Amino acid sequence: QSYGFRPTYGVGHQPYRVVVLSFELLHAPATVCGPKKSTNLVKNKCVNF
Amino acid sequence: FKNIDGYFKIYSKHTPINLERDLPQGFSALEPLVDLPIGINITRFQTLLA
Ligand SMILES: *[C@@H]1O[C@H](CO)[C@@H](O)[C@H](O)[C@H]1NC(C)=O
Repeated sequence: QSYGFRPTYGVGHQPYRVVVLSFELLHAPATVCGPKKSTNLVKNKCVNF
Repeated sequence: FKNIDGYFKIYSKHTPINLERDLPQGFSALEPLVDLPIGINITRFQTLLA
């Protein structure tokens, strides 16, 4: 069955775009990792690295 | 080629021969080329010829 999808329908009948993100593991070791941010490095000083 | 737990290691090296005999003498260490992260078991291999 098809929807109407007219711009005059209420919020209960308006179309919605849904994106689902499913996470998997134990298949491949670390293939999709998040963003690893970094900082500006300095020298000639005792600093943790 | 190596089949470690989660990284198919690949090593390569190129050296001249200039002679026609068995494998030459001298050492030639192969350097790593790519990690190839895969978790697939490998027990058989073949050679691709043209
Ligand atoms: C691949 O090797 C692992 C480790 O020995 C084993 O647990 C698994 O059952 C193997 N899978 C296949 C399809 O042979």
